[PDB]
Amino acid sequence: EHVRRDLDPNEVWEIVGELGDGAFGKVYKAKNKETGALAAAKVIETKSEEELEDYIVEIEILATCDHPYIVKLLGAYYHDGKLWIMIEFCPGGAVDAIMLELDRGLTEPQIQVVCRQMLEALNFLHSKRIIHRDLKAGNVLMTLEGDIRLADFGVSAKNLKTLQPYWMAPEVVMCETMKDTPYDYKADIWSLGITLIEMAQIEPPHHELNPMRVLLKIAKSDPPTLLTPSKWSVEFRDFLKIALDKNPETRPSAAQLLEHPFVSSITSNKALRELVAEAKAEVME
Amino acid sequence: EHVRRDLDPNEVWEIVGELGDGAFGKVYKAKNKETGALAAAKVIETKSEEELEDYIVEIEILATCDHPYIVKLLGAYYHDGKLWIMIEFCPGGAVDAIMLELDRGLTEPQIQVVCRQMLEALNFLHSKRIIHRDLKAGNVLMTLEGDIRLADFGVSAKNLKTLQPYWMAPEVVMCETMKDTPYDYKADIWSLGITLIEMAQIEPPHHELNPMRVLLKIAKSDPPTLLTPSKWSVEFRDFLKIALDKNPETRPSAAQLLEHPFVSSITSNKALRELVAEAKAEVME
Ligand SMILES: COc1cc2c(Nc3cc(Cl)c(OC)c(Cl)c3)c(C#N)cnc2cc1OCCCN1CCN(C)CC1
Ligand SMILES: COc1cc2c(Nc3cc(Cl)c(OC)c(Cl)c3)c(C#N)cnc2cc1OCCCN1CCN(C)CC1
Repeated sequence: EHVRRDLDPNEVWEIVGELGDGAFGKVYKAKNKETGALAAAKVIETKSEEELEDYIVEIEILATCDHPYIVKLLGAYYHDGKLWIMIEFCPGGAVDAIMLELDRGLTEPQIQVVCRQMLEALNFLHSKRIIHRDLKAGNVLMTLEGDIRLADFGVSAKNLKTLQPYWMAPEVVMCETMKDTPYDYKADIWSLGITLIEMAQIEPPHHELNPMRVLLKIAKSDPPTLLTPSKWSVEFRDFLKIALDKNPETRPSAAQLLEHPFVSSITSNKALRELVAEAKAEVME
Repeated sequence: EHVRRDLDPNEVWEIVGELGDGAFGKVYKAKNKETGALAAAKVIETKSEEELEDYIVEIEILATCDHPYIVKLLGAYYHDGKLWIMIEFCPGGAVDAIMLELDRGLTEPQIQVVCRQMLEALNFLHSKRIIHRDLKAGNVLMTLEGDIRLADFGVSAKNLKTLQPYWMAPEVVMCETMKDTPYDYKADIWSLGITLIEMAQIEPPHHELNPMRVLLKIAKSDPPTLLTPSKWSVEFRDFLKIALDKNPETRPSAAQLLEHPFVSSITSNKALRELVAEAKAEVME
């Protein structure tokens, strides 16, 4: 559909180094042999047919998700058993790594730009009926111009690949409705709210617990709130109050949240350009 | 694992006719060339690798589910592209077809034997961690001795084949718990209760509605009850009251239901032997 097999990628791309290692795999730094353009790349060795079929769905998601605030697909290739996925290199890297490099959380004006830009990307995702299912500061990348790029549509590809009655139990009926409209997309909205807390406090709620307890803690605990409400505005506190609704039916869409005072007046990305400048200067220290 | 490829099935089995047609496929009547034993069979033409992989899981479920009240696997074969699945022929056929042949529901003593035998089979299924996910009168078959055989582990095979975190939405957390112990097995208990109503009234609750409305009707309606409570015992009414608990956490297991007065005193299958005799005599009319 979008994977070019007729053209050899080594006749248009050159690997310049390794960006990241671990978990899902190695990420390489690549440059265009013609235009000189930079791309973050994955040269995945097709082990199983299932693993290959999963990455194709990811490429098809990446190819339709042509939006200012979503990572840009600069090409997908398949030659000599190796699958090449070229994505526009995001110089600032991930927001969680910036917080780690600067040893601090994001300021409220910085969170407001992230939030406003994510809400724009999620509204586009809902229009195309794509659920990200993996929002976190680690999947929000930075450009030098102060704009975010929503990354890693892997969990999205898997939950869409696996997707593609009188005696039914109500809990089964319910889980067939959380895997259907108008609930399935509301998950990313809760995740957005957790990502906002994570950017304000560096760590997500319930980080003090081992990951086994977390699932039961999200199920039984009341919606998470900001540790010091005096350190943040009433608008931020009210944004999380409505976005972190445990009931997905009452929880608003990304379109309804764009009307909230916490993001509606944001006309500049200056706060994030200032964040990227501070992180670059911190590297030289 | 259990599919014999080295031996040709046509050197041990002979097809004697067609039992059923439509939906999932054709079911053939077969006889043993050596012992003369009768088997209901499926000679499925392997179209896709996924369809073939799905039926293998079904055969592996059938092979471990060696129990008096579950259909018996008399062999699985694969030769010249055709997959043969041999199951012990259940002479009385399905309970829903018996109700249709006799133009009536099952009597309460007949329901009590079905219930007691299903609760025995489900208790064995829970011990082996297998969820049927498709209980209905159409999947309860009869022998001439008045015993049931729980059939069609197709939906079980699919929901097990497809089966084989701080930012997660609570509804996603919940659906990851309905696809996990101690909730995932409680679904078959609700289904059992619907099957009991279906055997008492010929039709399952909400049959008057088109199948699109049914999912929302199970979600929003109160637990179903028997149409005429004066026609049934207090024990039957109380059995459905506790088994058809919308909350899967409070809903009992098949082990706890075996202690209920509606099934605990059942020591004979006479009522079902009498049902099979009446259906055979009705055919001659
Ligand atoms: C961390 O490596 C980077 C990964 C990036 C990336 N990942 C990615 C993910 C996946 Cl799942 C893919 O496969 C579908 C593909 Cl093909 C690429 C995309 C995307 N998308 C875009 N741009 C990236 C840019 C990066 O480097 C910039 C960090 C510079 N830096 C180094 C340390 N320091 C001193 C300051 C900050
Ligand atoms: C309706 O055909 C029958 C299907 C049966 C059956 N299905 C089945 C399902 C599946 Cl999903 C399979 O594939 C995994 C396989 Cl291989 C077989 C199993 C099983 N299991 C066992 N025994 C059966 C017996 C039957 O015939 C008895 C009905 C006689 N009768 C005819 C009309 N009448 C005048 C009085 C009643």
